[PDB]
Amino acid sequence: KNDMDSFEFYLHTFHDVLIGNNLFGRSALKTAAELITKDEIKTSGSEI
Amino acid sequence: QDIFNMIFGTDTGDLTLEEVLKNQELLYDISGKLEGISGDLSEIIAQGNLNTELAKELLKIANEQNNVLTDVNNKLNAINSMLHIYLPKITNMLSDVMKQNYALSLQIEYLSKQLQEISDKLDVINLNVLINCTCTEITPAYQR
Amino acid sequence: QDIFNMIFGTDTGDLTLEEVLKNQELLYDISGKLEGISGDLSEIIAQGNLNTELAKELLKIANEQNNVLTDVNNKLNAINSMLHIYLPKITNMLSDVMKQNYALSLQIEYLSKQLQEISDKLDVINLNVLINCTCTEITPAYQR
Amino acid sequence: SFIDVFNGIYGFATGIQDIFNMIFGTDTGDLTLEEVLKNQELLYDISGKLEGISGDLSEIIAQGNLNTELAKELLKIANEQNNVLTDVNNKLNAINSMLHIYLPKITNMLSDVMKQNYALSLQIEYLSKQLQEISDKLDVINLNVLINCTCTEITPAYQRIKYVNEKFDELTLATEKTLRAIANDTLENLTELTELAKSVTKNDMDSFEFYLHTFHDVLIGNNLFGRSALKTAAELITKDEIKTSGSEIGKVYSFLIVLTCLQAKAFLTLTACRKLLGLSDIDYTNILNQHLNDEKNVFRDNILPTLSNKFSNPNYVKTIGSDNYAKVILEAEPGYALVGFEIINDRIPVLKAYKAKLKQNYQVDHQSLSEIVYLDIDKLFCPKNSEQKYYTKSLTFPDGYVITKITFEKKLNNLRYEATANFYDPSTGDIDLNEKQVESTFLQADYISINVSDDDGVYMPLGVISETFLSPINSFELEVDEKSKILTLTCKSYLREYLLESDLINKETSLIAPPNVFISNIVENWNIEADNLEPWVANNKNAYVDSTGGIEGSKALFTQGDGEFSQFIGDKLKPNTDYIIQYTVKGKPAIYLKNKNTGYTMYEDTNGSSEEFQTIAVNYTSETDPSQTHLVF
Amino acid sequence: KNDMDSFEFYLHTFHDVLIGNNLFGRSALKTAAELITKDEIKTSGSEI
Amino acid sequence: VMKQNYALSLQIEYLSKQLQEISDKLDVINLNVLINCTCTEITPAYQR
Repeated sequence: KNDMDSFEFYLHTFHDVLIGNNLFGRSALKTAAELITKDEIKTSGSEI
Repeated sequence: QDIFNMIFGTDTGDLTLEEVLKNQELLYDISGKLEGISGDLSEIIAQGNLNTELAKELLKIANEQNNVLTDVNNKLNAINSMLHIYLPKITNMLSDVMKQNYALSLQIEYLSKQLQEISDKLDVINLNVLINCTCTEITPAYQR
Repeated sequence: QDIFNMIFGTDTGDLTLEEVLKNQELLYDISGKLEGISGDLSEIIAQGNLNTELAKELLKIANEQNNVLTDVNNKLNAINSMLHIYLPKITNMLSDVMKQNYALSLQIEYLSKQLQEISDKLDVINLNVLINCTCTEITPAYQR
Repeated sequence: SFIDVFNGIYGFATGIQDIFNMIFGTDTGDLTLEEVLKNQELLYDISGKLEGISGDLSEIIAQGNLNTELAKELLKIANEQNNVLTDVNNKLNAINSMLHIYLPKITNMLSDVMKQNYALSLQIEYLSKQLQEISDKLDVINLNVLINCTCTEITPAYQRIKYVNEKFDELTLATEKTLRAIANDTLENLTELTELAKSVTKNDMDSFEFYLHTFHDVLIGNNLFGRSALKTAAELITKDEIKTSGSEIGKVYSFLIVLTCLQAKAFLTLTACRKLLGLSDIDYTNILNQHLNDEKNVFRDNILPTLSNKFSNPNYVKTIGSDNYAKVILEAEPGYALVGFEIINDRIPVLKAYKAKLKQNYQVDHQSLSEIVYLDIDKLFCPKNSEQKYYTKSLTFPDGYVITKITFEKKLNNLRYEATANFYDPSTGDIDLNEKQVESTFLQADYISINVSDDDGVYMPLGVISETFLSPINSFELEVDEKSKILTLTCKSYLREYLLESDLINKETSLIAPPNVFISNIVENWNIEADNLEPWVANNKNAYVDSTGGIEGSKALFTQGDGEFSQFIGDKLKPNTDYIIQYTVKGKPAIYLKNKNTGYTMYEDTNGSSEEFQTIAVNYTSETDPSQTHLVF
Repeated sequence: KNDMDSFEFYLHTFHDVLIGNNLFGRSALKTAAELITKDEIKTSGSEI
Repeated sequence: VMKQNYALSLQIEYLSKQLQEISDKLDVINLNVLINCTCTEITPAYQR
């Protein structure tokens, strides 16, 4: 269904928030990366 | 992309999914009986040797009965088209789509476990600082 | 409550608002011509003195033409019901509803001005303290 | 033209109104496209059924004997039925012709709308870049309280509007490409665009118009429960320190422009989608103007007077300067004023000072915009192996004075600077030359001493020391901390007055973004992006223009063998004048300055190897009045 | 239309937020009343 | 279903009263930072 709450709209919003196309560019990818890279997490694998 | 091409391979030529009324069992016998009665009435009218007004009113009631039979036959034909030439194709497409989707998701199974482990490590040892490293604008879209 | 009673006073007996196809002008003449042709064919069939197979095939084509005419007449009847016995009643109800709504809203006109003045006074002289005196949970519902 | 003049919110609204008038000029008829399609399908079904019946009647009337009277009656009935069928087919063909003439007009209107929307959106690219820089430099780790107060109510409407605008642009571009690369295929191409138009023009709850109205409501703060998004966003931007180009006024104005142009593009998309479906034409000019005027009034009356017109340098670079005499004079000609500065440190530090005439109410004239380039600016602000004493003072002038000349003098590591400001008389925009004031530090006794301490170089200011748009300055100063060895160029702009008199009262606006390109360079087509290059000429096909073998996507000149690129620049080469030759190269190039007759290499590289692109900047002098000298690469 | 975003749902949500049927009883009426009753507002009529 | 649901909900009346008392006694004037972190994602689902 095509409307202001369509599934494709949510896909595009998810992509925009991930890449940082917000009002103040708060990219979700960078925030999640800086959350993961905390030294308190002790799991296998590097930060990359 | 390959699954997209497979999906586009399904014909579905000029057909749109509809609601199966699940009334085929009664509609079939109703259509058969109405067809028999309409045929008998048509033969009676076509035999001739009838009064003009009587023949005209018989023709009118035959037309109305044919309207009823045509509506029943149209409903039955829609049901048959849904259940015979549309649903099997859609079910085969869904089977192939889910098989290929499962095959692709088998690749992302170790990484899902790694993300789950990272999440289990985060919530055990954290504080309000984690609040500064959280995004709320993406939660509705992600959940959806 | 009085406006609710007035709204409930409208009959709308077993009628649901539909889409006016705006095709009455062509459908009327199409229905008239098809009715004339169907009547002539019915008279020809009812006159008798015809071959049995010829009479039967004429009856079949007359039934199909009557199906077409019946579909056209049903569409025209739906259009006429919308434009003659449903739309005028709904428009009268809407006129009465908006008149009484305007009469009631005339009462809340000084208070709206007072609220507007309060809002104009708030935004001119305020600071981040106003942030502590704002509600966000109600904004979507209020705006809607 | 190297100048990105911004026409203001009023200019953007006027452009949107022009596009609205262009849209309303296309007459689609009196029937909605959906109604046309419904009529077409109804007539098609009726025509098919009648064709079947007529075929059956014809095949049963031409087979039997049918007697004489019966044959005549059947022939008459068939004639009547065929007349009805021909009437239905004529109506269907009329519908098809109407559709076949309606679709090309719609496609042309969509193409024109896309072209004009792109032309209008080209203006706000600089403002989007500025907002992105502000967001990147924003200290969000401790400002999450405010950033979750502004983008908590505007976020849904903003997301909906951005999604609708981007999808409309993408679909229009796709349709244009398909048309460049009949009615049924056009409908099959435009089905997605028509679905988008139905979604955005659906007069229902939580529609596109609903979010468009709630965007303005949240920006203004009509409801008593919520807070104005503009005011809290301005508080977020202005508080703390955001070390970016422009002052608080410029940053908040850029944010307001971004939001306003987003709203204008949303209204344009709504109007275009309404016209695409063939719906009734309702002019959104009044409501769009009301929203923009309300937002500008809120910014003008509740935000702008509390903002500061003070702008500093964007960032700093740790460099070791030099010693001995170093004098720079940012003098402007009579009738001119300084509007901004730029310090660039890529190969050799340079100082670009922009000077221009004024056109009433502190308006910078783009016609007379010029720049002065000073080389080796690092040797003026920093020492090499001694201690430098700075005699700093806030050279603030009374309101109504515009700074014309700024002079820096470093003598025996004593950096003393003075400024001169002439009277402006904003009512007429005439910089009076007789009435002037001088604020000087040449006679100061107190100073601030900084020791270089070899590797501990001083942080020279770097970036664009200018307002978000070029504007005259009435206060200029250099700030020295003496703790971290940081020098800051701090100025005060006149943007507030020009905004109050030009854009915030709905008048003509002409704002000039600080150029990122040297506007005084004499090399026509300095970066090869313009097609059909007249100055650049190739001696043969050996050397060509690579569309992707340059900086980012620049069409760099690629030379392979004996081929070379020549450009005659002897007309603009002044005799006995110093010049800076700068170029980004890759591989092993060679740059010469030939003199046509009696070919001699005034300047020559003849070496330099690099597998990647690097920037080379050198000094050059032309002495014996060349009047004929072409660059050869 | 009856769904999770129906108009009647928004009416009920508006009423609940007004009377304070939230997770932590943040009544919108009381918040708006304490916002209006600030002495900085100089308009005709009492706080009542 | 209504009878048994009422019987079950009779148990949580005391807990609802306790939560209401906590909300009333909550110092929300300076705790708006946290109260806008918990009831910002759970609010739509809770309302529905």
